[PDB]
Amino acid sequence: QAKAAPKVQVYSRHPATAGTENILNCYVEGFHPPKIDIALLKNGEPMKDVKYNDMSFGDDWTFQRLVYAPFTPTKSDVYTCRVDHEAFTEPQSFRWEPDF
Amino acid sequence: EPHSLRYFYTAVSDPSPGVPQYVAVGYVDGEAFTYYDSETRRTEPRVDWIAANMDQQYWDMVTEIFQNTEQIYRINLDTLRERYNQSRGSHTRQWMYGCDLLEDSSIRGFDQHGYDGKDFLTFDKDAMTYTAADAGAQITKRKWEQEGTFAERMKFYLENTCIEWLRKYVSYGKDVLERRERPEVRVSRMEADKILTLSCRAHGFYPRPISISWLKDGMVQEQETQRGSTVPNSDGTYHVWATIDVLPGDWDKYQCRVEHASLPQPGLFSW
Amino acid sequence: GPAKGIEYD
Repeated sequence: QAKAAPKVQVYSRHPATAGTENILNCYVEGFHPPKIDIALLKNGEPMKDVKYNDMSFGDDWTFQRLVYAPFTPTKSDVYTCRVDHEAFTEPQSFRWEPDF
Repeated sequence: EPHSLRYFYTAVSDPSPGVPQYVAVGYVDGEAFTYYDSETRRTEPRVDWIAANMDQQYWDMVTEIFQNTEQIYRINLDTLRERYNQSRGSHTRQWMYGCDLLEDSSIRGFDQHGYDGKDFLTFDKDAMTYTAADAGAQITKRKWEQEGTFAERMKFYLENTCIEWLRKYVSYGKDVLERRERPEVRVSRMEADKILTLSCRAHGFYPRPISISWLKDGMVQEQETQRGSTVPNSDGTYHVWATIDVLPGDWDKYQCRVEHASLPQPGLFSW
Repeated sequence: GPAKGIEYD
């Protein structure tokens, strides 16, 4: 197979405010084959209530997926998106920058 | 006034979590509107305006086309594994096709096939012919173009049937597709050493096209600006960021400029 | 509406 490695962006639906409910987004694109594991983590633990939009692909055949979950960010909590794909040599973690 | 209808088919020999054996997703202007996979074996709406305008026989009609194509793509996976002399394992057969209706009412057609992540057959608009990527693909090119009528039936579909569908679809979705939503913009400072990084983030805008740039005393700083790709939110709006590194004592000179269909004049935003 | 009568590879 033509193995292509995902690129990842992690971002919030709205500009974030500590203590205010929001939605955490992890967008993963550019991967091939389609088999993939994408996890949203709060302090290293899988978050509750994670949703997944429809896998699509682009005209270089690589796939794209939005993963998203409600969250209420604080100053102390660390949110990451962890991506486990066979184009990587180990699972790759991507930290949400709060930008409060 | 640009419009598009697109279908994306993905068939795998090796289903996995979140990857059914066969998935067919339809899109109008880049937004999913119908979904089918081999696990449910039904076509579901993905936006309200298609569920409200289509009766049961539409959903039955597209469903049996997807079920039949599912069946054909399972045969394709066996055919292509043998043709390329591969071992059983991980294999992916993909098709993307559809039509565009442009500003000036001219139309465009897309018809392209992939196997195991690589070009297989690509329709070339100027040659009016599928481009085979390799000797394996040439066999199918011959089947479609010379030994039967399939290439001509696809041509007709792309140039006629696809357009007729696109016209119907835009008229049922006109309110959702031509809506406007304004970005919430924030400029943030990111951590760095002896250098001040400014990050401009635009949240929740629709439609997708956007210009986000950094100005210094009114002058674009394209050379020094890095910008991420536009990415979706869960509600069908979009998101983008742009950063610039600046001299700490120049902080007051920089504004993020956002030009968007939702904004009467381009917005300027400051740290 | 999708294309019908798809031919084998």
